[PDB]
Amino acid sequence: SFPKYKPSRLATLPATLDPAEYDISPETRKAQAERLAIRSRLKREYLLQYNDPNRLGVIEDPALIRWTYARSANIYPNFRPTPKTSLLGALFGIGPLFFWYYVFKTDRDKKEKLIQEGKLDQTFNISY
Amino acid sequence: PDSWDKDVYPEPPRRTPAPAPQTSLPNPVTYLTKIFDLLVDRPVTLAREFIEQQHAKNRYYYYHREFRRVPDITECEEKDILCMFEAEMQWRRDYKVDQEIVNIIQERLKACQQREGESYRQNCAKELEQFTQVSKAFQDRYSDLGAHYSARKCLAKQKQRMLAERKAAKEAAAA
Amino acid sequence: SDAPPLTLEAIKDRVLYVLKLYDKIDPEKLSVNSHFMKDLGLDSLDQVEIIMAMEDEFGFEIPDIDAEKLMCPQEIVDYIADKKDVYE
Amino acid sequence: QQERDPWYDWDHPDLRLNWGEPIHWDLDMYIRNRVDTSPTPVSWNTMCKHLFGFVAFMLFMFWVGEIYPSYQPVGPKQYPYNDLYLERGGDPTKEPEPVVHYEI
Amino acid sequence: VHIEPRYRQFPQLTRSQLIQAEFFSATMWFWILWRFWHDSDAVLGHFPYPDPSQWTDEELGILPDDE
Amino acid sequence: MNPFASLTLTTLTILTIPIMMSNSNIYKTNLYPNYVKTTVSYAFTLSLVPLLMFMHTGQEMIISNWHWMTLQTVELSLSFKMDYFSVMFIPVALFVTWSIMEFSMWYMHSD
Amino acid sequence: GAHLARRYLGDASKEPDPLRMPTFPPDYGFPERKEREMVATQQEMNDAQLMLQQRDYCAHYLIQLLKCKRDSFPNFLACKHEQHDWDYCEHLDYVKRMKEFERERRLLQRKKRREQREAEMARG
Amino acid sequence: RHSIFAVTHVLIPVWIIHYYLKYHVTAKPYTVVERKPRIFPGDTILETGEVIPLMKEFPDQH
Amino acid sequence: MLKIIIPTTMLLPMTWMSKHNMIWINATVHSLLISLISLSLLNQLGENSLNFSLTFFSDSLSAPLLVLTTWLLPLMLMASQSHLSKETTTRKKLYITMLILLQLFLIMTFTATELILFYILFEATLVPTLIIITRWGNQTERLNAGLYFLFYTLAGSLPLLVALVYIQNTTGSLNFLIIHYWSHPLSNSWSNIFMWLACIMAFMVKMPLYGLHLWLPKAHVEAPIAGSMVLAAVLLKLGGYGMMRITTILNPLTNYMAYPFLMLSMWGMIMTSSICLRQTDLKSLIAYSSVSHMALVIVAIMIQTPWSFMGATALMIAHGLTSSMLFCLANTNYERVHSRTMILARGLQTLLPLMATWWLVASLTNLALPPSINLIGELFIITASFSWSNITIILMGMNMMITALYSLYMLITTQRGKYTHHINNIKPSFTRENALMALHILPLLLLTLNPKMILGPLY
Amino acid sequence: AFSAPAAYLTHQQKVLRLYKRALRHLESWCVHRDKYRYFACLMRARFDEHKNEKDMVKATQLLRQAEEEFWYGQHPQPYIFPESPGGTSYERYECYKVPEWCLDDWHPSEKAMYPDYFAKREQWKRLRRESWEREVKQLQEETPPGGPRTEALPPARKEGDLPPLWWHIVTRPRERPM
Amino acid sequence: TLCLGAITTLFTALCAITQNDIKKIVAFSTSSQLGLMMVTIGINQPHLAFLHICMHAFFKAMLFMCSGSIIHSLNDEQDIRKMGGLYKAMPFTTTALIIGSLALTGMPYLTGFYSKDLIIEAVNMSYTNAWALLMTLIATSLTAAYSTRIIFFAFLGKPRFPPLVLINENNPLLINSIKRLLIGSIFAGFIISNNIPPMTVPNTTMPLYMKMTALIVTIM
Ligand SMILES: CCCCCCCCCCCCCCCCC[C@@H](O)O[C@H](CO[C@H](O)CCCCCCCCCCCCCCC)COP(=O)(O)OCC[N+](C)(C)C
Ligand SMILES: CCCCCCCC/C=C\CCCCCCCC(=O)O[C@H](COC(=O)CCCCCCC/C=C/CCCCCCCC)COP(=O)(O)OCCN
Ligand SMILES: CCCCCCCCCCCC(=O)SCCNC(=O)CCNC(=O)[C@H](O)C(C)(C)COP(=O)(O)O
Repeated sequence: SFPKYKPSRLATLPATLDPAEYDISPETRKAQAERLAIRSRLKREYLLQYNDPNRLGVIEDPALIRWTYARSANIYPNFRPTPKTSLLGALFGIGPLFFWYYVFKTDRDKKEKLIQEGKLDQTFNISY
Repeated sequence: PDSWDKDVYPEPPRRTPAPAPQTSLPNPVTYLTKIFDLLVDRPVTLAREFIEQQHAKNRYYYYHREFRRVPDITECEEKDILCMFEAEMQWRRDYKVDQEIVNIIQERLKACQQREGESYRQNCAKELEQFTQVSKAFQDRYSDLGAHYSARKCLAKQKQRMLAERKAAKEAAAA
Repeated sequence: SDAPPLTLEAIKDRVLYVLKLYDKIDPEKLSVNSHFMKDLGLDSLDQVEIIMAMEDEFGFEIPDIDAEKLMCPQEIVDYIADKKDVYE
Repeated sequence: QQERDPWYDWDHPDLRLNWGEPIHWDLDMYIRNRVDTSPTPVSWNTMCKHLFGFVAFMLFMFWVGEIYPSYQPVGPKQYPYNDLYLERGGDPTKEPEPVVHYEI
Repeated sequence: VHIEPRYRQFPQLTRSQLIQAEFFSATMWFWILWRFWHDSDAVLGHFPYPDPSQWTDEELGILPDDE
Repeated sequence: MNPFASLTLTTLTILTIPIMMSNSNIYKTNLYPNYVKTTVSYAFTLSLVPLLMFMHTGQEMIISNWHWMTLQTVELSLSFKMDYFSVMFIPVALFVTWSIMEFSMWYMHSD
Repeated sequence: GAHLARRYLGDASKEPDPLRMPTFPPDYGFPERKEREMVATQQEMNDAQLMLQQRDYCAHYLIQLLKCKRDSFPNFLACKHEQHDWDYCEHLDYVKRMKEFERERRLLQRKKRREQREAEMARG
Repeated sequence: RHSIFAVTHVLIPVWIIHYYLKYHVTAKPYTVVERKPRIFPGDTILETGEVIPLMKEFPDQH
Repeated sequence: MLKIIIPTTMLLPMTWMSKHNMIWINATVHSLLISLISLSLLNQLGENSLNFSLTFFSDSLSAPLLVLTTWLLPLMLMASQSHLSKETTTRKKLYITMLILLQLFLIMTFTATELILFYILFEATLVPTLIIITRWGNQTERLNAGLYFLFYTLAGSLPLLVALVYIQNTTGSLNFLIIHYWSHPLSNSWSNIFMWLACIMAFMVKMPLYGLHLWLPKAHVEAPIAGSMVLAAVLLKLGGYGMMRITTILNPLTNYMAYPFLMLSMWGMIMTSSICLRQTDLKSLIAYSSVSHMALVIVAIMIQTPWSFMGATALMIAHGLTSSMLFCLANTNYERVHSRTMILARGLQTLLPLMATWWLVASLTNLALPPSINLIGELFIITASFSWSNITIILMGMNMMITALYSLYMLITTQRGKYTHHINNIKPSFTRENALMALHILPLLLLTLNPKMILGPLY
Repeated sequence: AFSAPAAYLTHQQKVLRLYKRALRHLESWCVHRDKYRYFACLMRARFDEHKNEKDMVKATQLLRQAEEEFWYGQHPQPYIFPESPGGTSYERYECYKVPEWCLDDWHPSEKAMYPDYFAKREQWKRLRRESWEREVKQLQEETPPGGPRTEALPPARKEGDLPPLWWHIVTRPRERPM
Repeated sequence: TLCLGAITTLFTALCAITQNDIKKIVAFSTSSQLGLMMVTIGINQPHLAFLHICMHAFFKAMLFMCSGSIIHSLNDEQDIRKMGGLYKAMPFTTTALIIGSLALTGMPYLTGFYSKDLIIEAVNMSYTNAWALLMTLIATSLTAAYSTRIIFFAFLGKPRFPPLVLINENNPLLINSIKRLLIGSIFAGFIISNNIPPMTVPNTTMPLYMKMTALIVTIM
């Protein structure tokens, strides 16, 4: 009927346009109940410390600690030299350096051989 | 005033016109000028008069330091460290004086561009030409020396230029 | 300065005002304690139109999960009061 | 994080996170001060077409209007003293070529 | 000046805001009419635009195509 | 000395005084916004005078009052250009700021 | 616009180009042409500091207007005759430029008409 | 206490600035530069008492 | 130079013979007094350096660095005495002794007349720093950090030792004056290429050059607060000072031996600035920012112009003050909440307003707002680089943008939004912390008034 | 905002939410009150047309194609109440909300001002301290062995009991705290 | 500079005519006027461009202050779809916003007129990019359209705001500030234009249709 909306990476699919939430089976409902239970157990564990009168300080969150550890210290132990890893490393590591070397060396060679010719308009250029 | 030399910092004779009113209306600028005068310029002048009265009572002076002329780097032999030291200090002082000369010329140029108004492109040509001559000379003497410059590098630059000029004149004489 | 602090009494007068301006509700037989579906004979869509009228009244939007349960005028009064921090 | 329910009672309301819940690897990229992935009214790949088309059309038309300028049916403005030769930088010792205008 | 809300009725107005609003609107219109009475040229143009086809070739200096 | 430079510099100078008084007792009171507004209105009425001088005789000036630093052939100085653009834009901006500060005293009353 | 329509859609060969104009000598069709004169000296325009684009053949009326504005300063509405005079001089300058444009256009049309039709009388 | 604001916020600062400009800043070359004043045909100089002659008898297209 | 040095040494027994409850007071008072006396080295002759004796001399390059060192010591004492309160008297005296020995080694290194003495002191600075990091570091990771800091540094500095003794065998002297006056060009040969590399790589790893920078996040993050302060403010500047001194014997080879280091420094400027945008640790972010700033200094030194040397001096000083201030600001919050994660504590402006002002000012000087001396140095370097090649503006321009981005990102993440609900132990700011921030900030602002003092010898 | 969510929405809840969204976006399109009122009655009618459908499958497909229609025809710029999650005043006063525990770090000279407020605060703190253990015990009593199942909390049931986990709900800062 | 200015004025004007937030509309109007300033810099009319900067300050600040009085009276609401008949409820704000809208659109003998009508005249009569000129004219029409949208939506019709009417503009601070900028928006153009030396060689000779181009476009 109406023109369709196609999702992408930076503009995802709305929930009401998701065929998965309109095709419900009992296993889906049991999964949703399990998720709610997990959310509930975590919420109670947090609220029992949050409302505690005798508790002074910062409640520590193991999920945050896991996130920072995974983002910093767990990365190298899980690294393998792979065709993808090696090629991406070489590219993003030394490609730009040689690109910029070519650019700057070319520019400065042009300028110097232009100075040797007596042709650059260098009048008034005392400061450098 | 007379404090600074008007030959180094010159300015034209400062022609200003006479007021030629054309209307019966009062000029608010001149009334404001009288008000400003008698509220600001007179108390300030009196304060300055008292300050200079107190200054005259205790008058003391300072003297510009004069420096002899020692041998330059061309007449120092290759490993004589004392002649080299004095020549390098002299060359550095001369470099500083040349920077200040270029500064004076640039001040003249800027003052002219501001003063001449809409006619600066024609009325400041002599200032521009003077700057061009000074800038060319300063550039030959010190440009491309780099940091870690020295009298020896300035001498090497001069000698390279002199060789090129001599060879050019020699092959022009064969023409 | 801006508007005077809301008083439960002004709130409840206003909710009753909008409720008797509703055509499906009998004015001479509506009370602050009248159930919408049970006593006044409305359905869910009538109740939705009623919450939307209440947001139009008080100039602030009510979340769907919370509304599902505002089934009498007193509940709407309590919701608005506890939301806008009125004790009297 | 902008896609999450704003009406839920989060432990961290502005972050929209709950204590003890797994955190996305790219949380700091998605904090909603930053990259937003919320669904849009018009499809991606349709916004892109319209934007690129508008900009390309404007550039093409500006280049065209550069080839085909607008002007008035007038002659070049005339200036008295050899086109103000001494005024526009001078050099008063080199005898400019006479620029002389005639009445009409 | 104490004005209190009114709940579904047109708000309470003071005489001062009405007189000031009407005075300034009338001032704008008077100014426009005064200017257009004195400077109608700035809107309608002052000098006539010439028509180039009204121009003889004697004043314009072209010869009659035989030379 | 010619008034033109003194007034153009005082116009900008007096605007810094309520900032200097920021740590003072006046800031902690409810009289501070009115004080800033009054300062800005006085700055506007003062900047009106150099505008008159320019509109009469076309007076323009540059003031290099303080030398900051000099790098070999380049001199950096605190310098002010007081041409047509400056003397015409200063009173306009001061007038608009005066109006918007008087407006703010009402709009932002409960902040 | 009509000149732009004629130049860009019609045969552009028959329309003057605003950048390169005039291409014909100033004495071509005229027997005698009086060369335009100046009322203001270079020194006057330099002492007035007019502007380098206001130093056209109308600059004496501009000096009139400027001196009269400075003279009757508080009454900023007293310089009406001077403003009208400068405007009128500028308008006459502009119609002179328009005559130059029109003169150039006719010559090009006339030259093409005579040259290629003498080619006509030479082809048979 | 009626006119106490205009004396400490306008009068005192302009005393310090005018003193500073008149005796310190203008004690050095090229610190305050004013574009030279316009001259018109028929103007009279104040210093020399010169008179610049008027401007060449307009064609008078009245 | 003896007048500055002996009192610094005196500080040692003064702290060892002080009563248990007066160590901080005594050390702070007399450190400040020493800083005041040092302030007198800023009077410079002009044409040449002040040569006190055969062993020591001061320069316009040197004078700013010495004043910054002496001024940094009392600030380190103020920052340390909070987290060291539970420590025994003997260990507190040992910590203060480490800081004093570090100051003593640093003062001597900057003023040594010849390279071998400079090398010995420049290397002696390693021991107290390593002891501070590994003994008083909070985390387990400090041991690894110490090893990284040591080994990266020695792997660069030992070839320098070989090169220096070789140079004295061939030239007859390592005295810096003789080295300068008798300078001769370096030919283009493999021997000279490797001599250049051995003369340059130690200072490169000290800066640090991009790609040899991995020791710095470790060491600067795992160190106690005073260790981090001295590592960022002063110890990074040893590389710049040494390079500025040593590049006098390297001409004309530098003309093309500098290409790879310039490429590394410009691209890695972009790289480390981008890294700062995705950082979960707040100290890690400040460390990488330091790297980005020192890349700019490396470019300035490699292109060898008077404007670039002036900019490098100004940027070194300004960075030293700003980076120390940022580390202290982060440490206050860490002391509150005992975690370095940046999103743990949010909306701190609602709870600590004056500390939020300090945060804003530090973030504004980090992004080089005019007319701060951070921007003076950065602008001078950017102009010299433009003269060197007009295409550098693209890289320089990009770096300016990313720096503003991550600076304001840090400010917004830590100070704005709403406070984390659970953390309720955020007490008001102490007078000690506010005074520490002010004593960082006031000197920087004061420096803007007299720019020439931090400009250097070229000025 | 105040109610514990459920594991899922029923078909009826989805339908009511779509009804409300369609009405709000229609009001955004239909600016004036009369025209909106007309088209809103037409909407209610078109909604009532399928009110008494018994086939769940066809009802689901009706809901799905209705959602597709809403998405294609939604307003790109719907009206939002100013303090709602997209409003222009949404979180405007969050910078003024200070937690109550900050009051314990006040200097004694600051608490010298306001003696009555702080006496009453000490009373509130006594109340919380003397209720906490009963709250914890009650929550342990009324909760299944496999942890809680929803985010719902029980009320008080005894004589002088308080509803468990009440302190941070009762002592919210305010919504216009300054 | 001319091309950049031309695209900017047209694009901002185009975005403004469909916005529902009042501040967004006035901000897009500001972007459009800045684009116009850039096109008049592009045709080598710097003095003319400067004059517009001075002229536009008055009435655009006044427009924002009027929008602010509306927003505060209507309980911090900024969507024009919930602003009804304020032409009578807020008489002074209405007068001021109407005068500011007439100054923005270049009504004759007003502050906007000297600055904008001269700019359109100079863009019409210069050797200029044709696409830039066309976009400038379309933007001049767009300006009239957005101004119309604000007035029609915010001041005419029946009320569309909540029933607790708190409308009150009887505060001397608001009235005095807005009246000050109102007198500015009415007379500053004339006074300033007549009190400065002429830096521009005026366009005295142009076809009548070209002369009425700004007016014709605005009425359309
Ligand atoms: C991750 C960060 C690490 C730190 C970065 C260290 C950077 C070190 C790089 C050194 C810069 C250049 C070194 C020498 C300059 C030129 C090199 C050579 O390739 O140039 C040509 C040299 O020709 C050939 O290339 C010979 C060299 C090839 C053999 C070297 C192997 C290079 C492979 C890369 C290995 C990576 C090295 C770094 C290890 C980490 C020039 O031709 P030619 O004029 O005839 O020789 C000049 C010398 N003369 C005058 C004495 C004759
Ligand atoms: C933390 C990481 C830092 C790593 C730094 C490593 C690079 C350091 C620079 C090179 C180190 C060795 C240089 C040698 C010291 C200079 C001495 C010298 O100049 O003498 C040369 C001698 O030159 C050499 O012998 C050097 C050859 C190299 C031997 C050791 C190779 C080690 C690896 C070399 C490449 C690595 C250098 C750059 C790496 C940087 C770090 C990544 C000439 O003397 P003569 O023998 O008399 O020759 C003329 C008379 N016939
Ligand atoms: C401009 C903005 C875009 C607008 C476009 C939107 C298009 C909408 C078109 C119409 C949508 C439909 O018909 S959707 C078709 C869905 N069909 C059914 O739901 C049938 C079964 N009925 C029930 O389950 C309940 O009776 C219930 C109805 C929920 C009420 O319950 P209460 O009484 O207990 O509250």
